[PDB]
Amino acid sequence: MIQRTPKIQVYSRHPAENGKSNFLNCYVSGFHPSDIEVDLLKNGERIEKVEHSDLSFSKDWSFYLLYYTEFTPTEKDEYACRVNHVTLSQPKIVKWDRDM
Amino acid sequence: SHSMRYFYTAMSRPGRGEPRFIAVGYVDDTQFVRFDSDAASPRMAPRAPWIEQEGPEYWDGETRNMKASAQTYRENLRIALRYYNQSEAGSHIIQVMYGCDVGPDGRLLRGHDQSAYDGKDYIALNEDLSSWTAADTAAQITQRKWEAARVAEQLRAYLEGLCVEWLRRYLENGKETLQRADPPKTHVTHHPISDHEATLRCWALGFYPAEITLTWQRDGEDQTQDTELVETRPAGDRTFQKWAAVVVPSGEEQRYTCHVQHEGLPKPLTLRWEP
Amino acid sequence: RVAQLEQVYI
Ligand SMILES: Nc1nc(NC2CC2)c2ncn([C@H]3C=C[C@@H](CO)C3)c2n1
Repeated sequence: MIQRTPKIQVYSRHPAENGKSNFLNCYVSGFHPSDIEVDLLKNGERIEKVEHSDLSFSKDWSFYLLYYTEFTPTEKDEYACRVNHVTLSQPKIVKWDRDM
Repeated sequence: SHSMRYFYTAMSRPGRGEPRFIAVGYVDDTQFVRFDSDAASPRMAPRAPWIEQEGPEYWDGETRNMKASAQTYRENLRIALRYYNQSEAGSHIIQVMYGCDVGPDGRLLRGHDQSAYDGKDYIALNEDLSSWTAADTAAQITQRKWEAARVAEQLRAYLEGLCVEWLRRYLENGKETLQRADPPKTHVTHHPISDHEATLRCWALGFYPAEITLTWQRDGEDQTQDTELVETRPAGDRTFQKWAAVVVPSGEEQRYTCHVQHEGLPKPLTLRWEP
Repeated sequence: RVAQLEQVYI
């Protein structure tokens, strides 16, 4: 019956340069229980090739995972991470901001 | 000082097959092995370059131990249902973390073994490595069984023996990464929010280990209470990222300094926005 | 290397 909602950060592995290959990350942490659905979006649509790290947890027992995929940022393409979890009334979408 | 830690998660899923068992191992902030019962051919697998040199006896042996642990944890989920009078229809989770810490000379500093059931503390091996702290009535049942079966002595033998021995081996084999701090690459960005205010963001990228301090000062006065500081996050390449931001009145930007403290930096680092 | 304890039931 313990429940904790995920913390979400979306960001790139390296500082973004348009036309330069990179990795798009979505780091989800602080959640319980462990079932979680994470999608990376390009212009609102689900990216197919997404990998993730092995489920682990922090000292307070909350879980964390990193979802990632190779991508090439451009000026106009929008990226985001969409997360669903038992604690969430609707899936949460966090937009990628190259400045964050 | 250094540590080895293993993290096991066992999760039941009624009407979705047998419980999932996932185990990961770390040396310090570096993951080096994984086991997932939902992988195509379940086996302990390398996750750091310096463990890849391990031979077949290592991988076969760890895989055998992981498979046996998965079976034991599946039984433990069943036992927990009995202890707590819970239904077979709910999903439940066992989490266990254990391992050893050594000092710079390689001697055991401390051993660890603690667990949670459904996110609540269950039972933990005390620092004396000879007694248990049980959180509730259910865990007290386990405590008594474990005292009877001399479980603490067996775990103590591991923590003082094999755990320390292999941690030392891993630290030597991976010394070029595990014992060589990676300093952050740093920079300050500037983003106007209006004609009257701007965000200054101080970046620390590609550092290892994860421990770092990132602070803003105004006129040499600490601004921690007005700073947005994100949680340290994995870059995806075994290093870490963090940033700290302040919103400042336009015209004050050159009065603000970002201060970075990290093991990989010889001295405290101070940065400003360079227009 | 992981702990090698035999059938540790709770
Ligand atoms: N604290 C604790 N709780 C456990 N189980 C609980 C919470 C239901 C637990 N199960 C096994 N171990 C140790 C024995 C061997 C090591 C690897 O498995 C760990 C355990 N330690």
